[PDB]
Amino acid sequence: MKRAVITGLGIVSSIGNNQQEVLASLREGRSGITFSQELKDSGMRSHVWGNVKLDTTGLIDRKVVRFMSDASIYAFLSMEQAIADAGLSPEAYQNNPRVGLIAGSGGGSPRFQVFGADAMRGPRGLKAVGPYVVTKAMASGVSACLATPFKIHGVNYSISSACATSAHCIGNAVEQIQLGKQDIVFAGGGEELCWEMACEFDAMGALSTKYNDTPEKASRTYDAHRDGFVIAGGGGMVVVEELEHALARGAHIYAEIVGYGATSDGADMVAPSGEGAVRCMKMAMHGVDTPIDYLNSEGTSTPVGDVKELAAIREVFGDKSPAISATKAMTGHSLGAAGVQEAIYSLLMLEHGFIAPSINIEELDEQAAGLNIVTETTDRELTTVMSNSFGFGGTNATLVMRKLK
Amino acid sequence: MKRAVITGLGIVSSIGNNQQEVLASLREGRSGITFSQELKDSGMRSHVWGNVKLDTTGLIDRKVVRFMSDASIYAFLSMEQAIADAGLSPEAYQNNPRVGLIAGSGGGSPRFQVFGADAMRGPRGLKAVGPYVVTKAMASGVSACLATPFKIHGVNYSISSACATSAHCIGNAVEQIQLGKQDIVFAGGGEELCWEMACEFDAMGALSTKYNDTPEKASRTYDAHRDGFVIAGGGGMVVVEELEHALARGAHIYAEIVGYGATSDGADMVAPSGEGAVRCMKMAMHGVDTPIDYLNSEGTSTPVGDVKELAAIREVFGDKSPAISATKAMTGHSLGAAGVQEAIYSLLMLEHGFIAPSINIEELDEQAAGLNIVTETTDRELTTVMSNSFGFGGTNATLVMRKLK
Ligand SMILES: *C(=O)CCCCCCCCCCC
Ligand SMILES: *C(=O)CCCCCCCCCCC
Ligand SMILES: [N+]
Repeated sequence: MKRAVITGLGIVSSIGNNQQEVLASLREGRSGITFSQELKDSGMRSHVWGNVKLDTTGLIDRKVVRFMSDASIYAFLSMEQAIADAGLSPEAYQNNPRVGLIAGSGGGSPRFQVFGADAMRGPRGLKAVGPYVVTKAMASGVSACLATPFKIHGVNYSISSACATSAHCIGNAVEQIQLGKQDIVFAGGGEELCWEMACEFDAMGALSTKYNDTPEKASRTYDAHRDGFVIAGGGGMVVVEELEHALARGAHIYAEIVGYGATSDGADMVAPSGEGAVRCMKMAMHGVDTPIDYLNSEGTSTPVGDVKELAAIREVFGDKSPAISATKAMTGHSLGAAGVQEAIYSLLMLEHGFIAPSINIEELDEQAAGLNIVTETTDRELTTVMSNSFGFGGTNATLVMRKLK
Repeated sequence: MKRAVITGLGIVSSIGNNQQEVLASLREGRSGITFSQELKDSGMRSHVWGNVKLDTTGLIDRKVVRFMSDASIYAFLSMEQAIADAGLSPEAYQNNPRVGLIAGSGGGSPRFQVFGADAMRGPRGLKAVGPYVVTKAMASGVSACLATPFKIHGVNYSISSACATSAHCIGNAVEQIQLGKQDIVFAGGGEELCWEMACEFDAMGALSTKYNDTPEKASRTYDAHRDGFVIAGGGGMVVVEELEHALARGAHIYAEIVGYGATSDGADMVAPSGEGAVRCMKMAMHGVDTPIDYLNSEGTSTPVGDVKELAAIREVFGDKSPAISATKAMTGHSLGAAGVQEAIYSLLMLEHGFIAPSINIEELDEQAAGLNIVTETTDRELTTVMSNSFGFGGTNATLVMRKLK
């Protein structure tokens, strides 16, 4: 069937507002985590986060941004970048039935859902709520707020799957190409950063709380003293395009998506089973006869999660353990946006020939012994890379990207 | 490619807690709309809704329901019904890599999102919030909360697209079968009903507010005196299965999904363009050699929406107009769950050979000129039915179902 390639990327993350800033951060192992007075003032135990360092004010037309929440704003800016990077003119992707968009978020906008409820209970009621809360709070906000302004005429919807969200968006975009239904599909996601959402994770003990005095060291995937993930926000978008279509217009191709896995654990609501991830990676590797040169793990920096994933990796590769690094150690967990941002970090490593370090490992977990966990920036000619995304509800997604000749 | 059929269904709506109660309501043209003290007390102008009349207490095991919000609860009950109706047992669908689930909601859980923030802001903080809010508030709540307890091992994620949500879930399930990736996929969705979410629509002016004294007459699609939709809650689930697999086990087949359309308006954020709807219906009709006998339109019961759809239908069919009925006139708008519930209402009409009536039409709109709008339960031998679902962000979905030869 049809082949799908990535011809453009865009990103707004805690470690950079474009692919160049991100490239630099990755090579330097630079942390994007900072102290958050907002989280502390909210009464949380976790006082750190991967915030987007950028004032989005005035970057989007007023009549457009009025319907958007932060998730949508980050994704929108990422898409603008992706379009430019892919070299697509308005006439090339706009008002085109064969051009679609699949992008989502993990929780829509808790901030605006809370805003509406707070306003409604106030002295003004409906007048305080305003007529723009629905498009900001609905789960499809990220896709609705981008499809409309970018004049998308093809597929238009969001895939939501907790922390695997934007990973499934990319995979579904590949499926549209494979089914011959679309020539181009913009795929990615976004996630806002706020105490309204973060506190829920702290209430279940999922966030790091013992490193508030040293923010850049809180996220420490694979470290014996890890104590939870560091929440983050941001966005990402990639241009998934049919191969022949990309070649015909002389598009720059980062890589082909040669493998996409999507499975379910059918076990625990918030803890990974490991068994599902094994099937997910194996599914993504079906027909891929080239070895995996680098694996961008889920590496949440949680006690149980990091362990279950290393076990799954051992089962899949055994004595064929590939190089591994967890970028979340420096970026934090952007939840719904993690999938696309991590695929982008992987594409950058593949494009520039290097492996980003898995930082903050002062004492390697005993269950990670024997694995090839890269802890220092290492230059290397990569050809095939893998990126895993796992979320609550036992949802698993894996993407395999490979350079073209 | 492979063919997909519906071998089972389950539903929990304002007009019935199962397919029998729904069938009884559709035949009688009974309304599920009632006066809501909750909405009135919140300060809203709309005082009516299509609530689920069912005491869900004790219907789901304690350990499982503790992670669920109302949208998940409704979808869960619908899935239990669908499994039994399909004649499937644990040994056949559990722990099976070729059995998946695609189901979502329009906005996760505004109630628990607000509950979390309210609790956190209280003197107890994190202790008051509890450790179960994430799975209740996240957008993928519906898929996560069903795939886990039902031990699903295949595909697992939610698709969100506002009022087209559950319609795209079904379409995506069909795609999994066509790609040969799954033999069975449970598809559908659910949506909670609460002022927290309802007030956002009211502040938007999208809800009916001139018939609070006569609830059952508030939702009046195509009526010249319509003034917005009536919000509703509920769930729905259908079993999408590969044809040979279904025939091999001697399953009961309601109909085959012979058409699926998914397009984008790329125009207005909250108003339909019509142009997108035309392309969507045409896409679903492509290849169908049989004419459309019945059409379960979107019929939101809104001034602009109704007009735009009628025009689109007129553009697609023209003189050869099929029987048209807007079930939302009696059920209300269940948003994220509207797609699957309407697909179900249509399957029941096709299964029981009859057309549901479009109630509350005291004065037909000028736009519905040369169109066959059924306003009374009519017995007919339907063969091919169509259902349209449109949502904010200009997202369109259309499903075409036909009896198996
Ligand atoms: C990743 O799997 C962890 C869960 C992320 C879900 C997306 C964010 C939902 C938060 C909603 C408010 C509690
Ligand atoms: C249908 O298109 C109208 C919009 C429905 C959006 C999904 C329902 C939830 C909206 C946000 C609630 C906080
Ligand atoms: N990853």
